[PDB]
Amino acid sequence: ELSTQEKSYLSAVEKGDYASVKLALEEAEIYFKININCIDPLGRTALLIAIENENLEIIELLLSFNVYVGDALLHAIRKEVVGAVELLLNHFSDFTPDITPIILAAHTNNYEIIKMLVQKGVSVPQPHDVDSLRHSRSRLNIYKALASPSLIALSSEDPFLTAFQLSWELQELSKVENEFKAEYEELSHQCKHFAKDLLDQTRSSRELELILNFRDDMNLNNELARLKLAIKYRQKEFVAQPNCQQLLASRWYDEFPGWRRRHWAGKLITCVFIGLMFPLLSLCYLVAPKSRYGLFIRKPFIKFICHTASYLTFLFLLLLASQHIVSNNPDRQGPKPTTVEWMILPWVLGFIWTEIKQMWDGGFQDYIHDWWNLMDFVMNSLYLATISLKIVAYVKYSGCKPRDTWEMWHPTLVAEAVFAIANIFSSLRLISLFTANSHLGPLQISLGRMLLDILKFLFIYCLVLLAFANGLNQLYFYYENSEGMTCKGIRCERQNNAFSTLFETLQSLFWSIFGLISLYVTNVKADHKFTEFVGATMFGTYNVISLVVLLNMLIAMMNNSYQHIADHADIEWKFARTKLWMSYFEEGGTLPPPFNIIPSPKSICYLITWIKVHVFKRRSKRTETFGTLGRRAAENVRLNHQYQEVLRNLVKRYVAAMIRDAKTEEGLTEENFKELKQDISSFRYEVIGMM
Amino acid sequence: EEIREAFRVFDGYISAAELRHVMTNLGETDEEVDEMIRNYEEFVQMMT
Ligand SMILES: CCCCCC(=O)OC[C@H](COP(=O)(O)O)OC(=O)CCCCC
Ligand SMILES: [Ca+2]
Repeated sequence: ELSTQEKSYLSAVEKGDYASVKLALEEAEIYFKININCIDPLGRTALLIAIENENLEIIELLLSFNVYVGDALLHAIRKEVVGAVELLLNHFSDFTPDITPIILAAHTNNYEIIKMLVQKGVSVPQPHDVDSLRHSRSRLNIYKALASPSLIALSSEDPFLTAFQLSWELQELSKVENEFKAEYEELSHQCKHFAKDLLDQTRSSRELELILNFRDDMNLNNELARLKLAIKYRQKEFVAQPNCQQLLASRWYDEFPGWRRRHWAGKLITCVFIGLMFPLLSLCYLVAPKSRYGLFIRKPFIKFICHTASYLTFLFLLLLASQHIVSNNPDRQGPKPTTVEWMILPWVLGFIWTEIKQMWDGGFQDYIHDWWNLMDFVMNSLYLATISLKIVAYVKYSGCKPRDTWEMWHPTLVAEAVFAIANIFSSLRLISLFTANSHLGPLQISLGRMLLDILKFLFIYCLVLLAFANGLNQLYFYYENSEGMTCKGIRCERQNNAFSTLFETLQSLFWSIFGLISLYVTNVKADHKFTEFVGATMFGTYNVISLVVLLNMLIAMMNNSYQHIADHADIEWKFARTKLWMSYFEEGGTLPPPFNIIPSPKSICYLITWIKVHVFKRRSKRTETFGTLGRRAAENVRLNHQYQEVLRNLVKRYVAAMIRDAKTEEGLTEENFKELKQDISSFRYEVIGMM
Repeated sequence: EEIREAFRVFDGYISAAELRHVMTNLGETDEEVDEMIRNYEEFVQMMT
């Protein structure tokens, strides 16, 4: 497919010539010795060649001489040329058939092109098939279209909410597709950066508070509703913004200005003071939170200090619950609670009640989403089991029995064991407070964000352990060897019968990773030396697999995991810190657990009314309680208009700072060189023509 | 239910002409107060 007459014509277009192109176009009319819309050896139409080089003059010649436009508009969109697109609008393909001009324009995120297309009334479909790749490509193109910052500025009367729902959609859909997960995750991260960059353009604290304090009224203030919504969408790079964090920090230290004079011991003494002071500081809010000191604990940081102090006193009582200065007689079946246990019990009820309260506001939706929440749920369940087992011991134990003669599986023993496990969890649970400290914060976050890898790899470790336990039991199944082995088991003074049953083999294979197991467990009470040899070989293979292969692999896995969870260890830590702060912002459970179960001043006026929901008193809440005119919309309308004006300014600033910092700040590619060369060439040809 | 009780204001069809002062006698303009409606018998439904 070639010629010699039209190739000169395409060459005269490609070189930017004007007189020759006009001559060829005018001569094509009288004589059909040339095909105007032909294809060069690379696949370019003459119109497409002119588009590729931003030579609008030859473009309008070709357009006025009715050359087959075809899809040259889309190619103009790709080259983001504005003059060619403007001239084209006033008038086998290379693209997927479902692409419209507006979709492609959104892909390039070019403002001058989105501006023109929307003025022409274009539209974009909205997503929710015998073939699958056409539909999947269409869906991805749609999302990548309306995830462009340029398009969100034009449409999307609420750019923050748009970016938020869109990030949520793509994050939740990158697992449903699961074959394009990279693309969808990239787009979600891109729109998260868009939300952060749009918040960044605020210029006054007044302009910021409105953004963070805004939500739909619907006749249902300033409690950071937008920020809580951003938390709810896991928008962790929107809450790590500097000045937003400054606003939160200012609202956290409202009790006292500064907190920058603090140092190694200056902050310690003021916090230790309140940590000691929380009992009456709490009682004051309990009884008289009018003006004296009730508002002093309502302030957030003081609330945090009182809560952590209450937790530390709980732990102190737990450690002190094992000293013999208070402990009851061991030789007493099911004793009455010791005074330390009596003190401890109000903390148990306080924690149970606060966890029920937290459940009653998340509805097991984000309740399970927090691993700390799961840990404290199991801790409180263990406490409940402890109370139940202790009391059911108390109803029939009668005491007066030495601990060495207690029958196995006695309620007091199991209660004690459960209590101990609950102590373990309780003393562990304070790790969450280290998200607040700016030094253990990121480290604790990285601890959390490689625990999944350890679980994945521990699953393989447990599979290997089961395999080798299977084999070792198969081998030492028959050498029961319990004729003189007093206290048979792995955990004896001689490590006897380590592999004589599946449970002890599981257990022995566990301990061997720590070295706490010895050899000569593989020996048998006979001269069966081959059995001992093969057993020792199997045990050694297990040890080599675990302590030289598997454990080293675990190290080499978390090394790169940490290498890939340090790029966003700060932003993610600040998101977790904000999540911890906002838990103390609200005027909810302001009372630490010891002073929480204490009934409210009414205590019989809110529980009953909320209990009157299965009867006719459920409907007696929206007829007589409310009878006013509901004069709030006039405030709501003005508030919404003010917020809309703020959004308009932020959007205009974001546009003016995305055109001047990203469009003119990228590299210089070969195409720009070609355009400049052809500009010079056309200049030469025209000045030649004029003489 | 529990509806049609809050009609104890002076009316009887309700339009935007007569409520501007009602939220001005106890409240405090046209371009925003007008939106409080923005027809009859819709303000007691879809409130819950
Ligand atoms: C991967 C499984 C290796 C075999 C483990 C094993 O138990 O055999 C050890 C043998 C014999 O020792 P035991 O069978 O353990 O008594 O000695 C070696 O070959 C050392 C090689 C040292 C290789 C590191
Ligand atoms: Ca909790």
